[PDB]
Amino acid sequence: QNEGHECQCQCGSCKNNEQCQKSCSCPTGCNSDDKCPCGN
Ligand SMILES: [Ag+]
Ligand SMILES: [Ag+]
Ligand SMILES: [Ag+]
Ligand SMILES: [Ag+]
Ligand SMILES: [Ag+]
Ligand SMILES: [Ag+]
Ligand SMILES: [Ag+]
Repeated sequence: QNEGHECQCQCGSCKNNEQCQKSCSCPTGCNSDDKCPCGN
């Protein structure tokens, strides 16, 4: 759960919605839609 990064999801929810680009532990590799169970 390491989210000490800049939200680097290749989705549209992270690219724009800054509500989840705050502290998401997405291992700066998340590049799939059904691999983004992120909500923070
Ligand atoms: Ag993210
Ligand atoms: Ag995302
Ligand atoms: Ag995000
Ligand atoms: Ag997100
Ligand atoms: Ag995330
Ligand atoms: Ag993603
Ligand atoms: Ag993600």
